[PDB]
Amino acid sequence: MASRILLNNGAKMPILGLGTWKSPPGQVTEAVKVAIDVGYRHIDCAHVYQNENEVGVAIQEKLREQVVKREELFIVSKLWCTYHEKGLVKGACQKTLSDLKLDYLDLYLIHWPTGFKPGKEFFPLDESGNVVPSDTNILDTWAAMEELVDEGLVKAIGISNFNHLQVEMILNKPGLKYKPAVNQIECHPYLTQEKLIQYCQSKGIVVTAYSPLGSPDRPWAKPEDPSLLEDPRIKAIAAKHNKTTAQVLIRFPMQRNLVVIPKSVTPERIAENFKVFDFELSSQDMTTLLSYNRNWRVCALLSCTSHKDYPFHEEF
Ligand SMILES: NC(=O)c1ccc[n+]([C@@H]2O[C@H](COP(=O)([O-])OP(=O)(O)OC[C@H]3O[C@@H](n4cnc5c(N)ncnc54)[C@H](OP(=O)(O)O)[C@@H]3O)[C@@H](O)[C@H]2O)c1
Ligand SMILES: O=C(O)CCc1ccc(-c2cccc([N+](=O)[O-])c2)s1
Repeated sequence: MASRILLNNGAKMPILGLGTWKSPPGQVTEAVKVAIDVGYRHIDCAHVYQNENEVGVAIQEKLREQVVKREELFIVSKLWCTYHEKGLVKGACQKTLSDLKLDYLDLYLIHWPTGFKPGKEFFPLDESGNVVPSDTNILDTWAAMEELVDEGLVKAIGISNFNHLQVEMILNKPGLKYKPAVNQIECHPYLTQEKLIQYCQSKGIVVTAYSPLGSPDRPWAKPEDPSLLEDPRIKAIAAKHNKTTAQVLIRFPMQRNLVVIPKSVTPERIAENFKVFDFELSSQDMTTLLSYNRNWRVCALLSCTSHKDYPFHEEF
């Protein structure tokens, strides 16, 4: 297992990164510092997480301390829905750069295919709780992303939560200048994504798997939900390999040629989650884990299900 994967922009991306959604701002600086100390070279960020300043403090300290060189880091962020208007994209990117204390991002993603009305609120609502859409075509948002590459603000651009038809729409964009480098999507044994993954990979788009542990700290968890970390079938595979269940859940996407971004603010878990380059799952293990698919999603919002670009009506 090599540590990086080659992107279609010619750059190499570390296959293991640290997630930061829900990482408390008064814990995430230490989390990122520890992560870098124990080997992480890829951090997954977003403006909507409201903690980029604090992530940036950690990155900057480790750069200043000469623990790692900037060229060795791979920092990812995402354009939030309320900034899909072409005239807002640069400012959104620059705010993220300022907070992260960087002069470029390695990868900048359209966070969701759904554009929302611009304003202070991240989810602008009408009086019934439907999100208020923007009419900016995603192809136009893509053109604005391409400009960021041409201005030196980002080395690569990509997409997140795009379904197969939406990926195809970008790939078929009239006058397309840069293909997406990455599609970042939810992926784990309960949402295995075979069709979408094969399609993206076939087009040279690298897939990043989010919520690989099933996001046990997600705000809307319910007792009746399935639980990857507690599934005795997965625990059994872990026990056989003398690894933790989390380690199996992280190794799984790695062996599908995916990038994976487990989140933790717990130092011992941050280290545990990185110790996944010293064992292999068999083909039988892989097929067994794939068999647990049930199309179960951590991330899908009722408020967006009527948006014309809602991604999860389509089979994939
Ligand atoms: N593009 C998108 O729309 C999108 C959507 C969702 C997520 N993401 C990205 O993907 C990242 C990962 O997804 P996620 O945050 O939803 O959930 P996740 O990585 O699947 O799971 C995070 C949860 O697992 C716990 N955990 C971590 N390591 C563990 C271990 N070794 N043993 C037991 N528990 C462990 C964490 O607890 P502690 O932190 O307390 O240690 C936390 O409660 C996000 O942080 C974000 O960067 C992107
Ligand atoms: O922000 C993160 O990375 C994780 C937190 C989220 C969970 C669901 C989100 C969402 C945003 C826009 C649209 C839709 N939609 O169409 O279903 C969903 S964001």
